[PDB]
Amino acid sequence: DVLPPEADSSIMMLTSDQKPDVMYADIGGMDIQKQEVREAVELPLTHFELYKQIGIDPPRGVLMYGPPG
Amino acid sequence: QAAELFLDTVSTFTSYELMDYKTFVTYTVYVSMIALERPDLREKVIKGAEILEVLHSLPAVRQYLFSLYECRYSVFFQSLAVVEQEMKKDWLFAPHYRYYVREMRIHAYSQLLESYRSLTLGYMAEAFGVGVEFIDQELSRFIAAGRLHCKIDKVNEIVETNRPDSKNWQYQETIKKGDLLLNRVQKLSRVINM
Amino acid sequence: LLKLFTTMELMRWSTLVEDYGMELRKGSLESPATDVFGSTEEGEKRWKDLKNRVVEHNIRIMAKYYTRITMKRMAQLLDLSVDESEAFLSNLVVNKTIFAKVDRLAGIINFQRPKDPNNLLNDWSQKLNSLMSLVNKTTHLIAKEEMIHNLQ
Amino acid sequence: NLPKARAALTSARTTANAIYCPPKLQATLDMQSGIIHAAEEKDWKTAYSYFYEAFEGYDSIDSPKAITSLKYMLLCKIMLNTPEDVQALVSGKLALRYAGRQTEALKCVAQASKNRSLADFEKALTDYRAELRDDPIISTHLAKLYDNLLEQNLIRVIEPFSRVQIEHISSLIKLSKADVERKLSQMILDKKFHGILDQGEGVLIIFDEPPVDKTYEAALETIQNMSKVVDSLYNKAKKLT
Repeated sequence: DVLPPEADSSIMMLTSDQKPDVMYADIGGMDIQKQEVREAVELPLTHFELYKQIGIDPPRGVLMYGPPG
Repeated sequence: QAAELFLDTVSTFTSYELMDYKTFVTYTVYVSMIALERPDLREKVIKGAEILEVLHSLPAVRQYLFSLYECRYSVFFQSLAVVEQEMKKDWLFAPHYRYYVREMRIHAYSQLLESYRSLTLGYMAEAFGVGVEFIDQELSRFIAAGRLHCKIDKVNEIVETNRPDSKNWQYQETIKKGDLLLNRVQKLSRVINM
Repeated sequence: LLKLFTTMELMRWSTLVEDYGMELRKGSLESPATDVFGSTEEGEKRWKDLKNRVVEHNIRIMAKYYTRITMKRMAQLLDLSVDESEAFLSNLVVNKTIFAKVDRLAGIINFQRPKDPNNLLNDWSQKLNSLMSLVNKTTHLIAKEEMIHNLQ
Repeated sequence: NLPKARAALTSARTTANAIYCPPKLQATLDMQSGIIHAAEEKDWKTAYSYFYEAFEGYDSIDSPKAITSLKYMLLCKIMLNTPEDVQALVSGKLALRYAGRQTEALKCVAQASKNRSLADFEKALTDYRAELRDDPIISTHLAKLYDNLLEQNLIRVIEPFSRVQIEHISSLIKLSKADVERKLSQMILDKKFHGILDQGEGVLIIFDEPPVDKTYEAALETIQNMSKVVDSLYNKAKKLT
């Protein structure tokens, strides 16, 4: 017999839910920056019928360079 | 499927084959008061963006839409006739307006009898303004056709609900549709072989 | 004091006043009756709060024994009017300490139990619990059968 | 005139991007988008968010125009009662900048939104009647509040004990048959309230009992089984003849 799957593995996840950290309202005045962020965050999270329509396949890639800061 | 294929709304915009889009709004709103259930009835108009501005332009249709959610039965018989005037004078609606009449009544009467287990028809005369002998034969011809099974007491001025469809009669779809089903494979089992 | 807290049952509230009305005259030390019954505005609040101790402690044991009760029987049991009961029915139920279904048309009221949908516990406690005592018969019967047959 | 307001707003859609820099147009258009769309009653939080956008764009402008800007946005917090953005706006450093007389009365109006409490709401209703006049739509803002705050105090009285007399429980709302009990009859329709009334003896009975579990899980699967045999009828008649 295999796993369900799965029992997963060791270590752990989550731990970022303690709150509070930072409010997003700082960029709320622009709306030029948030519009590109709003389309790149919550819509790529869960949305279905909007993709196959336009046909654009959203990438999973996020690469953060530039520190400092 | 009428209103389901009409969900596109302004995405079609206006075309020579789409005639007046405001009239296309009237075609989809008259089917949306039956096929589109009350939770989804208020949802598509209020949450729907492009469809909400075109209905607010017409005070007659928007009234009857919200009055349906307001449940007042005094303005129904008036406003429903205004919709029936358009239903009478429009083509292809001649065969289809007959069942449309009392289907919007039971739609308003569905939520009606679900409210109270014991209801007096004199209290209905208030809202109907004034139903006395009119709803006597009306609601009686609803039960005989299988529409909104209910018990309305005569001369005692009491309406009874029930109907508790959550248990007993809801089981009957299993075996009844399963009779001709299994019967069809009984006969066709004797065919093999010969 | 502790007698009302243990085993409860019923006692006339004036008899409790007979005991706690002498503490005003008791003493030696009158200070326990000073901070409590010596102040007029503080006492009247604690007097009605003393009522909350005696009337709710009945509701606590009665919620265990209901089943059902008539509204008129609650008046003579709580030693007050039916309207004071409705006031004690309203303030205790908003604290949701005891679930109650109160019907004022026929006077039949009750404390809990939630509509009796229960099915499993009706059959399980029947079959499992009770029959365990019924199937344990021959177990300890042959235990005592050895006792009586070894001597006699 | 809503269609004429949107038509004037529609002409501004291509006007904002017509010239080089607005300098402030789309931000003002966002406030205008928080008027007609708010009259459309689309979403309470997004329209309130346009006031936050306009407030970010109202920095370093004429103060009488900025002192009357909080009249609309803080009284918009009155209609919503659940913007969730309460502490974000008013507790930020940008919204605390106005010490003027008119905004100090608005600062407690923004606190009045955090209040609710119909005992207090009906009280401050007279004190804020001056700000009530500046409300763009006076009825709709407080009608959706009063209608929502109605059952807010009703779910308090009906909750503790299961069944209640309908005459006294509707005496706090001051009447029974005309609207309330008809609105309460609509609550069963809206599923917000599970119960049934008694017209003759006047006792409201609440029952959440009658579940649907085993049944729809049976008949609905048999209706699908009707497609198993009918689709197999093609195999049957084809192989035999």
